[PDB]
Amino acid sequence: TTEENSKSEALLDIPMLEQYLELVGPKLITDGLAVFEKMMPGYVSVLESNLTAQDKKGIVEEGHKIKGAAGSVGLRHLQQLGQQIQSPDLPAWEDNVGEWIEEMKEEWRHDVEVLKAWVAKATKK
Repeated sequence: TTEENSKSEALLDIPMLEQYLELVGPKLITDGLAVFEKMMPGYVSVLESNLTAQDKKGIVEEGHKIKGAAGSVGLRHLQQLGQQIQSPDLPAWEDNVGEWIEEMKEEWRHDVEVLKAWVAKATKK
């Protein structure tokens, strides 16, 4: 709705991130995210690895499993990508998946660095 640029709202949760900071602060967001940014590149690596072996069921599980975890740190962009990867049955999904995994990799990081700056900025007002 009259958004034009949702770079800071459609990639991560603004309220969920604001609240999380009102509870544990940047400790939980920085800690949880930390472990994620560490196994983020290793995860996608296995994702494409199974893709060649046609490991659908396996990929789907690692889809809502990883994208879901990151979503907890405010990464809703990835939490959604997987939420859809759980339907490897659509006649257009088996043909859009290629674009799904590609975009996820070249886009998930951005969503993170964004929620991060927010915390270091929403601290005051």
